[PDB]
Parts: sequence; structure tokens; C-alpha cells
Amino acid sequence: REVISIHIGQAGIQVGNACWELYCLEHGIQPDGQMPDAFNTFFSETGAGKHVPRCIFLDLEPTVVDEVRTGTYRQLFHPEQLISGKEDAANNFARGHYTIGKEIVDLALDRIRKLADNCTGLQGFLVFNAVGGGTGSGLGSLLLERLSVDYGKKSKLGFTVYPSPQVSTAVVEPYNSVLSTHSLLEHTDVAVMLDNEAIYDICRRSLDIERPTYTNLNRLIAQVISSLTASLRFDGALNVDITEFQTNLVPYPRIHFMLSSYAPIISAEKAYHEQLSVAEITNAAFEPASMMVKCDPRHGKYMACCLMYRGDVVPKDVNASVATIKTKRTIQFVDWCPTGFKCGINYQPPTVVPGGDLAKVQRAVCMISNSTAIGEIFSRLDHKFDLMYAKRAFVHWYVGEGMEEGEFSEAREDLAALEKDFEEVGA
Amino acid sequence: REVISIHIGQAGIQVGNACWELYCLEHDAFNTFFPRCIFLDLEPTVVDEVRTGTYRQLFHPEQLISGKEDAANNFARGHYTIGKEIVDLALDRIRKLADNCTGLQGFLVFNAVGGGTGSGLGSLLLERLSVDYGKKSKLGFTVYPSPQVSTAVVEPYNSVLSTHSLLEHTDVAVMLDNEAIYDICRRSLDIERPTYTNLNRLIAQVISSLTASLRFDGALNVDITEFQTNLVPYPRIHFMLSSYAPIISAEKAYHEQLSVAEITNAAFEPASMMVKCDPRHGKYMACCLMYRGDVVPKDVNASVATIKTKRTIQFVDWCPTGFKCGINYQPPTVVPGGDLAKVQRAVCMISNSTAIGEIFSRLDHKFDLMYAKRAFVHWYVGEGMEEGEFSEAREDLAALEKDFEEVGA
Amino acid sequence: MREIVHIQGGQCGNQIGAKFWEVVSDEHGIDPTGTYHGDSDLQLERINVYFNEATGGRYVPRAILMDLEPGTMDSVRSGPYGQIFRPDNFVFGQTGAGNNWAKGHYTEGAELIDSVLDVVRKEAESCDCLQGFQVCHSLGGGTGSGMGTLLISKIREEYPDRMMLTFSVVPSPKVSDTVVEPYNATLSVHQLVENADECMVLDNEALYDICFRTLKLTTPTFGDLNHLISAVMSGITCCLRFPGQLNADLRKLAVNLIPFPRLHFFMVGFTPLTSRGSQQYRALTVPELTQQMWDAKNMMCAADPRHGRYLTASALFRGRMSTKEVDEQMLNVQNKNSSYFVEWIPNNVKSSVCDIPPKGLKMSATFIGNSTAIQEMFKRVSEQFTAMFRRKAFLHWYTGEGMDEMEFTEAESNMNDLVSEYQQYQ
Amino acid sequence: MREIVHIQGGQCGNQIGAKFWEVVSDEHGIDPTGTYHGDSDLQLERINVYFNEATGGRYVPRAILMDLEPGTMDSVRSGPYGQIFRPDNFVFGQTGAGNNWAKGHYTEGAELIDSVLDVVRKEAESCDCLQGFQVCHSLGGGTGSGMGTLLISKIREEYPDRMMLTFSVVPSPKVSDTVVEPYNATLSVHQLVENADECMVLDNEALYDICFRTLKLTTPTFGDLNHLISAVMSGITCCLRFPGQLNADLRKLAVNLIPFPRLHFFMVGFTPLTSRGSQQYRALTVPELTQQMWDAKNMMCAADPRHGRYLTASALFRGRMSTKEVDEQMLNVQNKNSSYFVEWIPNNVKSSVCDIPPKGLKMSATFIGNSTAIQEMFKRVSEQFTAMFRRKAFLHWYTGEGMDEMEFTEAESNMNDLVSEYQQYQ
Amino acid sequence: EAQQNDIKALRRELELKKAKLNELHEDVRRKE
Ligand SMILES: Nc1nc2c(ncn2[C@@H]2O[C@H](COP(=O)(O)OP(=O)(O)OP(=O)(O)O)[C@@H](O)[C@H]2O)c(=O)[nH]1
Ligand SMILES: Nc1nc2c(ncn2[C@@H]2O[C@H](COP(=O)(O)OP(=O)(O)OP(=O)(O)O)[C@@H](O)[C@H]2O)c(=O)[nH]1
Ligand SMILES: Nc1nc2c(ncn2[C@@H]2O[C@H](COP(=O)(O)OP(=O)(O)O)[C@@H](O)[C@H]2O)c(=O)[nH]1
Ligand SMILES: Nc1nc2c(ncn2[C@@H]2O[C@H](COP(=O)(O)OP(=O)(O)O)[C@@H](O)[C@H]2O)c(=O)[nH]1
Ligand SMILES: [Mg+2]
Repeated sequence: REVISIHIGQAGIQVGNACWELYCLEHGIQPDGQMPDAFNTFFSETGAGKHVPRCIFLDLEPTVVDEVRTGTYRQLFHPEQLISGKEDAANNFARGHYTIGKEIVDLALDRIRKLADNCTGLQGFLVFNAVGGGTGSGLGSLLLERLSVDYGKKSKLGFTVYPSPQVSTAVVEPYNSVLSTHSLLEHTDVAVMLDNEAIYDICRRSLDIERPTYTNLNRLIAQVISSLTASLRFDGALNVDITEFQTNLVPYPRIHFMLSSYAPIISAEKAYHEQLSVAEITNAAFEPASMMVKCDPRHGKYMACCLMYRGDVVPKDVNASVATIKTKRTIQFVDWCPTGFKCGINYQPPTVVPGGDLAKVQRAVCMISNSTAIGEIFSRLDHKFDLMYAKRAFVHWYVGEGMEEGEFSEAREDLAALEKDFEEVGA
Repeated sequence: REVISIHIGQAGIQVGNACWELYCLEHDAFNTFFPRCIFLDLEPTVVDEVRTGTYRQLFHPEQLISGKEDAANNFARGHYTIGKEIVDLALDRIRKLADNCTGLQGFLVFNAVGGGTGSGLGSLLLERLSVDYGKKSKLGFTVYPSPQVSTAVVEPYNSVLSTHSLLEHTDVAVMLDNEAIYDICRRSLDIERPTYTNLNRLIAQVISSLTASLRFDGALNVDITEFQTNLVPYPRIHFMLSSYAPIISAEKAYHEQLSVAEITNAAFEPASMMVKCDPRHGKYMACCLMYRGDVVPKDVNASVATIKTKRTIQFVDWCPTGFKCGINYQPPTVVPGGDLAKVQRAVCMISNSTAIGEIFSRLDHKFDLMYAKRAFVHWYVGEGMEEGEFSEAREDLAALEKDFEEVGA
Repeated sequence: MREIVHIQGGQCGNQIGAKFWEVVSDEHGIDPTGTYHGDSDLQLERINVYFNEATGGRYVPRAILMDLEPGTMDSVRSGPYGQIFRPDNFVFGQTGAGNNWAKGHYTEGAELIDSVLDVVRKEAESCDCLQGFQVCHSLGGGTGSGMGTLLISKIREEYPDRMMLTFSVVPSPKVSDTVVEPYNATLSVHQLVENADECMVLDNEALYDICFRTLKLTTPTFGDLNHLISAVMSGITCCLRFPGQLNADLRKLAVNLIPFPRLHFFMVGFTPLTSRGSQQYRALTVPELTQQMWDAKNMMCAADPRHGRYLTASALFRGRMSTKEVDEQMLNVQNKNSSYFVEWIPNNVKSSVCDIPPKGLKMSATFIGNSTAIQEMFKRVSEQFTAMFRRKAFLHWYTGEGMDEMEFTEAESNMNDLVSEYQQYQ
Repeated sequence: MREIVHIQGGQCGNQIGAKFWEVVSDEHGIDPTGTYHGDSDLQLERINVYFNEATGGRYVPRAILMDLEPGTMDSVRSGPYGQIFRPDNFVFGQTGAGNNWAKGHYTEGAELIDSVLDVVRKEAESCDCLQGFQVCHSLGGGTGSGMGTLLISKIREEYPDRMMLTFSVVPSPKVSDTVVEPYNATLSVHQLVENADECMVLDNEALYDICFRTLKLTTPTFGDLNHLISAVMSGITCCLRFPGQLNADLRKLAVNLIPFPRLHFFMVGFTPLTSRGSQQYRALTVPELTQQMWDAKNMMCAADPRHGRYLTASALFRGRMSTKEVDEQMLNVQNKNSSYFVEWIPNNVKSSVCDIPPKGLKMSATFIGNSTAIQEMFKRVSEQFTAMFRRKAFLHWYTGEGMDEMEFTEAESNMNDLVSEYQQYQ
Repeated sequence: EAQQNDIKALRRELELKKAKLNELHEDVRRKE
């Protein structure tokens, strides 16, 4: 069994820099690539004692790629994997989807083919992108189009960064998010949202870090992915695979948008004075003070939830804890679904990396749920996208690249149709 | 068992200067080479660089033949005027090299057809070797001019006039371009500014990989007489595309996981051919795979199965068993200052197809355009030729084009 | 890979560019001789954008000096870092236009501009991937305005798909060096609105104001003004030369700040800029950079934005900073003073951070705001243009060279509809 | 092995040859006293191509000075590298022709040409494998043009298989020293088209123009012009004297650039040529050498090649370089500028690389383009020739010496049919 | 003197037209 991870854009490959850091520090591999069998899902073995990750970093701007070529992990990554363009899409979805995308995605495809050929029991792909940019949005959707026509039956775990409601860095990002979701809708099988303001609030309150940079954000994202692949990498008392989430969490082929959370995100000092058990982390995974997307599931209704458990966890209390959640009335599940949970326990605790701000915790929970509060975020995006589109601001850049007015209106009504779809399943 | 090597011209003996460096560095197994060589040229400048070089004492002084003055990119001059006085001395030595030998497998000739010495006296040497021995094999690894990358101007005249004798004299003819090799060094070896030295080093790798079966004991050995049957389905169709894998640098080699399955694939993509032609336009008539080093017969067997079941490339309708494998135990050696890293195993593929029918057709227009206006013809005619052999060499390549189109159907 | 060819025109362009090449070369650790003497390997990775290695550590700037009088050319080779320019890049006329836009655009331009074009072609094809061109000039003079603007038009019809920056100081009544300033400014702006991708408005009045209050200089010669302008130019293109947590290239800034193809006139400011008497009493955090950035008395134009409305704005930060702090400060200054921002565009501010500070400071910033208040300059200039042209003052020096009267009326109409069209989106 | 016998004629030939033997003697490391003093081994094994070992390490050049006035011989013997020739080789008449082609071709040559032939024969069979002869003369003067031309004809009668190089300067009306330039140049070309093997055309306009524009010399005396011409001649026969990755002798270049037997007039250029003030502001790469090579303002003839098409072209490179860059550069200029090249000939560029640079440089190049723009000068000459000959100006100075009217008509006929065949092949 | 100006203008126009022609030829080659 193998899974390969592709990274597109500035935010994508930065996230990868934290993930592969965490991976080698977990499996005891130095950054040069040699040990001083469970690593087979992510690293292929040269046979000379060197381990190479199954990943391809690609983007349109060579700046963020070439610090990676000269960091500590210069020798871990195979050179061909770290694809790099010559000029940026520059926060322009059309420029990444038709002008510059059309030259770079074909090189990525004939690369990713031999990664899959080296694999035997490929479980799927998992993609990392931020929709606010042009690279991660434009050629990301283009790459997903060509991936669906190539494989189809294989899972494509989309861990996307949506633009925050209020905290934003770009100004044309409403255009980019709407047009990108229009294709991310019918290509990604399972798409997980990761906002930025929510992670900002977690590091401010939980980690009690008052001055966080992007490093800490990417660090905890890797922690969630590690908690999600431990079931694939290691044996537990009750394991799930990546094909399990395809069935157990998305009731309709167009409702695939999950709210992620993780617990406990605790600094080095609270852990010393605080107690860890299964019941309280089962609680802490549901409160909105620990969610990764600025929305409130208290406003929505749950379809189905998923629960990753790591460390010294027995199965009797995960059942008792999820029972206590159902008997509470702050959160309610959809009428059509009497049972709304998918639980899982694995033996290996989360390892720590030196230099990170995550404590060594005895046990942890990674929750991945599906709800209807996600419908409020998409609607919130439509108000400010439609706000500017009527007066045709910033449209001239995209239409000058080779697009027209047609795709704005047709993409707009498609995501508008999705709004009505979410409201009718909730009833 | 021994095989002797002849080197003609500026390109021939520079290729040999790298090839013999590899042979001495690689080495009873030596008996097939230890040298049994002859350098010969009309310009003394490159031969006398060997005479004063590091390998002064290695070569017997007589071996290094050298004329008085160059043919100067003139096939007629190097075939009729100046060849006539040096070719007799050369072949009347090669004879006593063969009398030194007892179990001669064959001769192997190195020449570039663009020049006058490599082309003109190449064919002249070949004609007296064919009438003297006949049966003994003569492998000719020639260097044809590239379509778009080019150094001379009259080379179409030379290439056509040389080919007319390369058909019915050599037994097994391997094409090699310069643009294709330049692309190989740029793509795989990532050398953005290559010179002739790097080209000659990896040409020697191909030669060594096809004679290692005679020199060293493998799981499945293959002699020079074996290529004679297994790859030429017709007496006048012997022109072979070449390829090699893994052509790889020193750092990338350790990072990648070289194995038998993927290098059998990599030796089949047109991104790794030694001749600038696309075999997607053609159909493979036969393939030959030399495996060196750490090879068990199973994975080579499994690899040819996957190639046959793919549909990106096709075979002729005639050959269900369109392959010839060969396995040798000793891994390929490396040269200090060389760019190829040490590998447990390597593959040198020699195929035969109809893609070669494109290069001749491409060649025809360039020769045709110049000949119609009688450009440069006065140089060759005053040398001793006539308009007869220009037109008749032209129609010989026309026949070859129809021949490939007929057999490919 | 991403590359900027630099073009300096007229006397104003030559001094601005001279102090500019000293600042960049000192950032990359290249001494006046032109040889590398730095220490960090990071300084070598991104010298292809502005320089070419010649031989033995010799780095030559990718710049072209263009003027009409040799006084400026000799003043450039005399000063330090004067021996680094390639002498062939001193493309150069001999006669002189002399504050006559018609002489700068029709008579002397017609025989010098083929030469400057040929140098630019060699400089553009010498490199691989153009990011854009960078032109520094004035709008009052003749050899900078008319010739430089013709160069802009010629280049834009040659390479239409590449960006182009032009930094132009504009005349104002309080700093009135020549007499025909409006006749030059109005015709120059007419060509800039139809050719340049984006312009960065400057003026000498605001620069004098900055040197009085913020710098508290005793004797602000032109060296200090050129020093401020150079710091701005280095600050905006720092993203291409150094890596950072959030990189923002020139094209990324252009599409993020220009909502409509005719609205491309920006006002620029730079921080920190403090006097030596108060530089000791200061702190270096993100809020102190912002509230000195967004101050109206720090803009480098005499167009107070609170007399208008902000369309979009941008900040380019340099130094090891926390991106959360960057975004929350932009959020605070946009929520409090919500009236000063445009209403049908939320989150009007584009932000970026780079991880290499300039030498001598620990943390710096650079502000680029596209407000609508820039129309104060257009009305302020057009009335002086009208006041002479209603009565045909100074006209014959323009008329007798090839220009006719409908050129002035067309130029008046385009400037007048431009300030009208800024007012409508306001 | 391969042997080059040198023959110099007239004032122009003697002074050009003097500078030539200065630079060759320095290349082979021979002192002004005639003894070897070089450092590298490479400089010894190929001095027989230009020298003869006499006794005690005395290497004397294989040259023949030839003129009719003693001023040039004494000036040669006076200066350095003047005491290295054999005094028997200073074959020398006494009366002098003086810009009268008839004197140098029928009257005064009749008593000198016997002695030169005696010396050149004894000097030819002294070596084993002759490669060819190398002549340096003019086409405006009398004892250079007329006697040198007659010597060319007699030599081609005796040795019809051996090669022949002629570096000849032609007169142009912008630099017109004598009055009878057309009368001489027209008759001289009539003999050159049938006797020489190839002629590398030179002129003083391009030489003076080159030292003005590119070299930027202040006072370009004949020493510098003769220095440039000598550098060309060393570049054309560097392949024999030094080993390289691809060799190209005299015959090799001749067959690749002459597509028809009467089309053997070349244009020459040398690179790199840079001012002393800018020598350190540049790289030394193959693309830089190619940009300076294919510049039309760099030929050493006053005939713009962009006024016609190239039939063929040749580039001899010297230095440690990659052959791929050589072929890619030649292919690039062959595709982008497709109209300036002939169509029914692909590959109009022959290239070659030698491994030994000239002394003091890292990498050099020599260009020999056989273009069809050379026909302008023949028309540029024939129009002057007809202007005189329509009205028998100066004609009696030649008529009373042996030439009849049919000789001048024949010279016009050969000139006119030649310019038609260049026009035909364009 | 007039005809001389005509010569130096026609050649420059001819030169510009030849350069444009080369560009078109180059584009055809790349596009094919
Ligand atoms: N969570 C998280 N988001 C990031 C990080 N870095 C950048 N981003 C987000 O990425 C968005 C913009 O896209 P980028 O990835 O930076 O740029 P891009 O997607 O490659 O698009 P271009 O700028 O055109 O190349 C911003 O809105 C940020 O929120 C990071 O380290 N962590
Ligand atoms: N691969 C390779 N090809 C070479 C080398 N040297 C020359 N060539 C090829 O040889 C062709 C011309 O012939 P040369 O070998 O150079 O000269 P020649 O064959 O001896 O003929 P002459 O010049 O008359 O002596 C060119 O097209 C080159 O491609 C070399 O070192 N390696
Ligand atoms: N900032 C700055 N402005 C200058 C400098 N020198 C001249 N100027 C401006 O140039 C304007 C006059 O333009 P001028 O130099 O004559 O332009 P030119 O003749 O076209 O080159 C004046 O308004 C000055 O403010 C300088 O060194 N720095
Ligand atoms: N390059 C160069 N040209 C010269 C030199 N001396 C004379 N000439 C040219 O030769 C032409 C006159 O030739 P001349 O010396 O009278 O030839 P001669 O009388 O036959 O020896 C003039 O046009 C000069 O430009 C010289 O030393 N160098
Ligand atoms: Mg040769």
C-alpha cells in the first residue's frame, strides 16, 4: 500500500517542508536519507540504504523551491521531483489555468506517472493547495481535471486552504475561490478545508503563541496528516484506510467538504499540570474553539463524523465517550442518519520534532466531520464575490488572458446551485 | 578469441582515443584486445597528439599510421587521389595483425561519413577488406550528420557517396548522430555545455557493452556472429538505432533506484536514442538487449513481456519473438574524470526498425537541392569523379526508401 | 530568470539612478571596483536580475543612461560606483532639447531614439526571461519627458506582454523650476495613460517636506532626495531578489492594485524614515511601521488621500516578521477608517513579507496606495495649462517644430476625461 | 610537414609583412636575434611551417620581400625583427614603377621577375610537402599590384596544384590616394579572377572605420591597421600550427566556401575587438564572439553584407570551448535571419575549433563570408573606370607602355560579367 | 543630392521590411 503527496504553490510546498520534516523525525531517518518496513507507504528504498520520499513539489515561481534545494534536506528529495517554473501566475486564476498552466502541468503528469508505476498497491493521491493564489487555484484545478481522466477510481485527498472571511492578503481572491471551487466540486473525492484565521486563533489561545509565523501553522497541519496516516503506516486496535472516508462520510457525490480539528494542541506547560484521557479529548475535538475552519457547526447539522485516536487508547472508552456526545443536545445529527460516527484507534503516539512548539502528549484525537455549517462559508464568499463582479472590477485581467464573461456567470450559478443543494439536504 | 579495431579520421581516432582508454582501465580475458588496433588519417596533427601523449609507450610506433596531407572534407580526394597511396600500407599491415590472430571474430571500424578521410578512404578500406576476407564480420559504427546541427557544408555530398558503399560492405551498421548525443548529455547528464570528449566517452560505453560477452563469462553469452542473424532480416537492411541506460550523473544515480524493469523501459523511449529519429513513426523489426552486471534472467524476461503488451510502440506483423537478450556478469567500469556514475547494471539496446527510413528521406532533399544547381560539384569532378556517380548514388538511396516502405508494410 | 532592465533619462533620471546603483550594489556586497567581496552565499543567488558577470568577479549593472548634455554623463563617471557602468551603455546625444517637449519628442528624439532602442534590444536579448523594464525620469524637463515618453511608446509596441515601471516626479506650482511645466506635464501624461502599465507618482514638494519634518536634515541637497527615491525602488523589487514567507512580484502587485486599465497612478511612501535625533528613542514593531506608513504626511506626493477615497493599497514588508501581525494591522487600519476606503471592494490591501532587511535597519516597509485623490494633481496642472493656452502663450516654440493646435486640444480632452473618470469611480 | 612560403610585394606588402612576422615570431617564441626562447613545448614542433633551422638554432623566416624602391627595404632592415631575414631574400629592383601598372607589369617587372622566381623556387623545394604560397599586396599601386599580379600568374603556371592565398587591399573612392586607382584595380582584378585560388578582400575605409568606432583609437597610423590585418592572417593558418578538436586547413576552407570556381572573393573579420577602457567590462563567451562576428559593421571591407545575401560563411575559433555552443550559435543565426542567406544551400556556415589562443587572449575568432554584396564595389569601381575611359584620361601613360585599347575593354568585360554572376546567384 | 536621400530612404525601408519578413519566417518554423 502506498500514497503519494503532491504540493502546488507557495503554500503547498511550504506545508510539505513541514510534513517530510515530521516524517523522517518519526521514522528515525536523518535528513541525508539513510537509517543510522512501515516507511514503505511514503519512502521508496534505493536498495543502497537510501530512502526517497514519494512527493513532487511544483509551482510557477522558483524562489520557494530553491531554498528547499539548499536547506538541510538537499539530499532527501530526488532532484526531478522538485519541479519549478520560470514566472508566476500572480494571483490570477486564468493565468494559471490557461496561459502558464498549459506548459507546466504536462511535465508534472509524466512525472507523477512513474511515481505511481513504482508503487504497487496505490491507495490514492493527496493534494495540498491554497485556493487564494493563482498557481494552487489555476493549475491545481487543471491538474485535478487531468488526474480524474487518468485514474478516476483512486482517492484524491484535497487538503485545501480557503481564504479567511476577514483576514486576507490578496484582493482578487474572491474571484479565484469561486472559479476554483467550480472544478474542485466535481473532481476531488474528499476535500478538507483549512482556513487561516482558525489556525491563527489556535496558536494564539491554545499554544499561547502571541507572535506566530507560517512555520507553526504548517507544523500542526503536518500533525493532522500524521494522525491520519498512522492508521495506514502502523497497526492499531481498530484501523481504517483512506478508502474508508470515501464511503463513510459523504452522503451525496457533491457534498464532500469536511471540517477538521485536532486535540490536544497544548503547550509545554499545560501538559505538566493537566490530565490526558480519552473522554476529555473526545470532548475537546468537538468544541468550536478547536476547529480549523471559521464556521460554527452549532449552526449546522451533522451528517457523519470521523474520529482518529492515537496513543495509549483502549476501545471501551472511545465508545463510552462518543455515547456521551450523542446524548448531549448542543449538537444534533440529520434525521436520515440514526448513527453518525466513524471511530478509529491506533497504537502509535504522535512523535515530536525538536524546534516545534507541540508538547509530547500521551494521547491525541484527530476529528474529521461533515456538517452544514460549511454551507454558510460558501454563501459568505458569494456575497463579496458578487459584490464586485457586477461593476466588472478586475475582470479585464482574466478576460485579457483569454477568458470571457461567460465562465463567470456559469461558474457563479453552479456554486449558487450548490447553495440550494446544501439547504435541501439539511431539511 | 580476439577482435581488432580500425579507426579512421579525425572523428575515428578521437573516438578510439577514448575507447582504448576504457579498455586498458577495464583490464586471459584481455586476450581479445591485448593493442590490436590501427589509427590512420591523412592529417598528421591528431595522430601525433597520441604519439606524444600519455600513451606514448602503449602503442607500438608503426601502428599509428599517418599520411602527409589532408583530404579536406572531400570524398573524391580521400577516395581517388590521396587514398590510393596510404590505403595499401594500412591494409598490408592489418593482414599481419590477422595473421597474429588465430580465432578472429571480426574487425570493427570507426568513421564519420561527413569528412573526406572518414568517408572516402573508409569505403576504400572496406572494399579491399571485403574482397580479402569476405566471411569475417566488420562492424561499422559510423557517425552520420545531424539534420539541424551541422559543422560542414558539403557533407550531404559526402554522406550519400559514402552510404552507397556502406550498404554492401559492412555487416552491421550502427547510426550515431551528434544532436541526439548532445540532447542525451543535456537531458540526462544535465551537461549544458558539452564538447567532443564527453560524446566519445559514452560511445565507448556502447562498444564495451557489446564485446563484454566475449571477454567475460555471463549467464547468456552472445558473440558477434549472433547479431549477424538475430537483427538483420534482409541482406541489405542493417542499420541500427542505439540506446543506453542508465545514462545518469553521479548524484542522481544514488537517489534513483536503478532496476531491470525501468531501464528496459528507459532504453525504449525516443528520449534516449543515439540517433535523431522518432521510432514512433516506425515499427520495430527486431530488438537486442545487452545486460551487464547484476542481472537474473527472470526480470529481463518479465521486462520484455511488458514492452510487448504496451501499445505506445508497435512491432512488425512478422515477429512475435522480436527480441534477442544477452546477460553478462561483470558490471560496467568507470573512468576518473568521466561523468557516468558506477552502476550495478546497465543496458545497451540495439534495435532495427523503419524510423531509419526517415533520416534517408530527410537527407535526400538537402543533397537534391545542392546537386540540382551543381553546387560544389566542380571540386569533386576535378578530383577524379564525374556526374555519373552523383546521380547513381542518388538513385541508390531512392531504392532504399522504397525498400524500407515495402518491408514495413 | 526574472529580469529587470533599467533605463535612466535626462538629468533627473541620471542622479536618481546613480544613487540607486550604489544602494543595490552595496546590498549585494559589490565594491566600487565591481568585484564581489561579500560574505553570505544568499547575496549571489539573485544577481542575475540586475547584473551580468563579466570576468573575475566583475559585475556590471544592467542599466542604460540616456540624455542630451554631457555634463550629466561626466558627473556620473566621476562619482563613486561610476566605474561600474559599461561605457557603451552611455547612449547619448549632443545638442540638447532644453525644457521643450516638442524638441524632446519630435526633433532630437527622431535621431537618438533608434540608438537607445538598439542598446535596449541588446540588453533585453542578453538575458532570458524579462520581468519588465524600469524607467526613471521627470515630467517637467524636455530630454526626460518627451524623449523618455517616446521611448516608452516605442518599447510598449515592441514587447507588449511585459510589465513596465516608470517613476516620474511631476511639477507643482510651489516647486516651479521651469516656466512651461504644464505644457510638458499635460502632453506627457496623455501618453503615459495610454502606454505605461503602471506609474508611480512622485514630486519634489513632498520630498522637501519629508526632509524637513521626518529627516530633520539641515542641508537637504539632491543627494538625500535621490536617497529616498532609491530606497523605494529597492524596496518594491526586493521580492524578486530575496526569498520570504510571502513573496509578491511586480506582476502580482499590478493585477492586485489596478482595477481598471486607466487607473494606474500610485502614490508611494517608505518607512522607517527618522531623524538621527529620534532614531534612538524608537521601537521596531509592526504597529509602529504601519502608523508611520499610513500617515498622510509621509506620502511622496502632494495629493492628500483623505481628500479622496482609496481603491486599493499595498505594503511590502522586509525583515523577519510574523505574518499574523502583518495581516491584523492591515485589518485594523481598514476597519477603523472605513470611510477612506472604497466600499464595493472588501480587503483593499495587498500585503507581503520578505526576509532580508536593508543594511542599517532591522525591519522596514514600503507602501504603495492607489487612491483616487491623485486627481488633485490633474486638475492642479490642467488649470495652469488652460491659463496659458487660452491666450496662446509660449505656443510658437511648440507649434514651429511640427505640432499643431489639435494636439493640445486632444491632450486637454484626455487629461480632462481622465480626472472626470477618476471622479466617477470616486 | 605542410609548408607556407611567404611572398610580399610593394610598399604595402612589405610593411604589412613586417608586422606579420613580428606577431608570428612572438607566437613561436623566437627572439629578434633568431634563437628559440619560448616556454611551452607546443611552440617547437610546428615552426617548420614558417621557419628554417639554419645553424646554431638560427630560425630564419621563409619569406621573400619584393619591391622597386629602397626606402621600404631600409625601413624593414632598420626596425626590430628586421635582422631575422636572410639578406639574399631581399630581391630588389632599382628604378621604381610609381603607381603605373604598366611599369610594374610589362617594363620593370621584366627584369625583376626572373630573380624573384629564382629565390622562390630554391625556397620552395627546400621544404618537403608544400601547402601553398601566401601573398600580401595592394591593387592601387604599381609595383605591388602589377609585379605581384604577374608573379601570381607565373607561380600558378609552375605549381598548378598547390594552394594560393592573396591578402589584397582594394581602393575605394572615400579613401582615394592615387588618381589612377580605377585603371589599376580593374586590370588587377582581371588577373586575380583567373590566377588566385582565393582572395581575402580588404580596404582602408573599413579599417579606419573599425579603429574609430570599435577600437576607439585616436591616431590610427598604418601600424595599427597592419596589426589588424596580421591578426587575420595568423587566424587563418592557426589550424596547421596547433592541434585542435576540429582541424580545417587551407584546402578545407576553400572547398566549403567556394561553390563556383570564379566566386572566390571573401570578406574578413576578426574578434574580439574592444577598446582598452572597456576590456574588463565584458565576458569572454562564444555568444559574445558571435555577436561581434556577424555584425555588418565589422567586416574589413567597405561592403555591407546586408546589402546582399551570404552564399557561405566560415568561423575559425581558437580556445578551450564546447563544440555544441559553436554549432548552436551558427544554427541560431541561420534561422532567425533567414532572408539574408541563400535558400538552395542549407548549412551556409562551416566551423572549426583550435586549442591554442593567440598570445594575450583567451578565445578569438575569424570570419570569412563569401557574400553577394561584394559586387557593389565592382560596380563602384567600374563606374569610375568608365568615367575615365570614355574620354581617355591618363590613358597614354599606359598606352605608350604596351597596353592597347582591347586590354581595357577586356578588363571592363571581365568586371561586368563577374558582377552579373554575383547578381545571378543572389 | 535629392536622389541620394531617396537612396538612403529606400534602403532603410527595404531593411525594415526584410527584418519583418525574417520574423514571419521564424514564426512559421516554430509553429510547424
Ligand atoms: N496555512 C497557510 N497558508 C499559507 C501559507 N503560506 C501562504 N499561505 C496562503 O496562500 C495564499 C496565497 O497563495 P500562495 O500559496 O502564497 O501563492 P500561490 O498559491 O502559489 O499563488 P501565486 O502567488 O500566484 O504563486 C495566502 O492567502 C495565504 O493564506 C502557509 O504557510 N500556511
Ligand atoms: N562524436 C564525435 N564526432 C566527431 C569528432 N570529431 C569530428 N567529428 C565529426 O566528424 C565530422 C567531420 O569529419 P572529421 O572527423 O572531423 O574529419 P575527417 O573525417 O578526418 O575528414 P578530414 O577533415 O578531411 O580530415 C563532423 O561532422 C563531426 O561531427 C569527435 O571527436 N567525436
Ligand atoms: N529628486 C531629484 N529631482 C531632480 C534632481 N535634479 C533635477 N531634479 C528635478 O528635475 C526637474 C527639472 O527637470 P530637468 O532636470 O531639467 O529634466 P531634463 O532636462 O529633461 O533632464 C526639477 O523640477 C527638479 O525637481 C535630483 O537630483 N533629484
Ligand atoms: N594598410 C596599409 N596600407 C597601405 C600601407 N602603405 C600603403 N598602403 C595603401 O597602398 C595604396 C598605395 O599603394 P602603394 O604603396 O603605392 O603600392 P606600390 O607602389 O605598388 O608598392 C594606398 O591606397 C595606401 O592606402 C600600409 O603600410 N598599410
Ligand atoms: Mg579530418
